[PDB]
Amino acid sequence: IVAGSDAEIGMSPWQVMLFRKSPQELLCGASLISDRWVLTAAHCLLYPPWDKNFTENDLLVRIGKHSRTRYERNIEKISMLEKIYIHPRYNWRENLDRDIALMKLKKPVAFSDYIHPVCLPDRETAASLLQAGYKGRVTGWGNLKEGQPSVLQVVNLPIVERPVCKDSTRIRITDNMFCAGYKPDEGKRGDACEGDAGGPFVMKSPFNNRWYQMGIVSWGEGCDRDGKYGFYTHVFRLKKWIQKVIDQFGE
Amino acid sequence: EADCGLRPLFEKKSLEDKTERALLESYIAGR
Ligand code: NA
Repeated sequence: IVAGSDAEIGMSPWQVMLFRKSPQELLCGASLISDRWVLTAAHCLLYPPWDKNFTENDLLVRIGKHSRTRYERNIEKISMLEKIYIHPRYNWRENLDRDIALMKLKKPVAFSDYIHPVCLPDRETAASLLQAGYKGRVTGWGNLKEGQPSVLQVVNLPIVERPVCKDSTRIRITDNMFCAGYKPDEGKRGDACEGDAGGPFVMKSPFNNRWYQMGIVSWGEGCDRDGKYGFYTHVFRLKKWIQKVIDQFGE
Repeated sequence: EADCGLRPLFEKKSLEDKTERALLESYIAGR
């Protein structure tokens, strides 16, 4: 996260760190969506050009974390993975369309003041909140600039109009994507960066006062660059698949 | 899940985090 700040305690209880097991290394962010499902970006697990094909056996998640370099006894929970599910039409070769993945935890995780799921949007939440100038919040560890924090970082960013999103980049963008960030003329700065993918773009519904995850940190060109925007996987546009793996798989 | 999107340390204690009002404020600016 570029130009963000230290998260306060319990600010992002849905926050999940995704680790490679051996050698151990923090790969990506993720979010907890029930006691047993963790959401993340597909490119965090599967990226053929780099021969990356991480599976349930290769991966670990940590939940309830605040500090990347301090073991949070009686707070943080380490979880093993039952299975991993990557969206079938995840477009790794081109634009990372449908950059979404689901991971089932071996055993259900116990909720605390520090561990709590985020909500998934319905059509009414998407229709109302996915609008130009509306702010969402993005969280994660990893690069403070193009340099990796020990406290979880948080930044608020406005959704950008699709025409500006489209004209800003030569990448082909789909409806399964939206973009967020300040324009040059706005004074403010801020963007996700290397290490932040998989993390949640959340919004606080003014209707029921719950936080919803509307996006997943996906991609960008540089970090925090004038005239460029971060691009996020569009969660509601992929609910059909999300609901389907959750419904069909184990419970 | 039943109880999603509600933070035990914030919404539940009726407390606002340092920066969440900026979101609210931005949601009413779109008319
Ligand atoms: Na930018």
